[PDB]
Amino acid sequence: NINAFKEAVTKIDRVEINRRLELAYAYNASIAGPYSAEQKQAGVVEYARMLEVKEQIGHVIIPRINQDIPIYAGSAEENLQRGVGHLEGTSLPVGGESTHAVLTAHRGLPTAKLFTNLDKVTVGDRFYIEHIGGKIAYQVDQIKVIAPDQLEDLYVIQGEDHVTLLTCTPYMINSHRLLVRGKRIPYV
Repeated sequence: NINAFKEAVTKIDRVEINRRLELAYAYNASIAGPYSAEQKQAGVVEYARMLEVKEQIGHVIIPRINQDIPIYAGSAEENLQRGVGHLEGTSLPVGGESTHAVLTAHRGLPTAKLFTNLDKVTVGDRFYIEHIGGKIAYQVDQIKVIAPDQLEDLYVIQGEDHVTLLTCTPYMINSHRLLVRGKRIPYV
């Protein structure tokens, strides 16, 4: 599955990756606000389309917790049951200045690890998004537990490239959301 996305990515043309990535970037620009309103909007359409079809965005590798979880567009349960749901209204995890991808995954499901261990992720820890365009790396710069009412941490920090691995916390209780935010680092 982390293969059936790797295989599905290789299997698709650079041009198509770019168009989708660029739809991702435009999606991100419109999230964040380089891209025209129309491409922004197309980016929104593509996200929405990715949303509609619960498209796999890729997968987030979190070395710390040995998680390599498929990311799907949308925080729909049907994604959250399968792996990481990219949070709607959130930058697609394609990196970029002023992208903030929020990748939500359950802090565990029955048998299913998912983000159950996100709490072990430690500032400085890295995690990576493999999206259709490749792997990008984040280093957690901020682990935050916030009430689930709090959105502010999930918005694009302009200038910044973040991906917050978002889960519910405390484990099991899920009162709060654990935001493990990675700041884009160079992928090595």
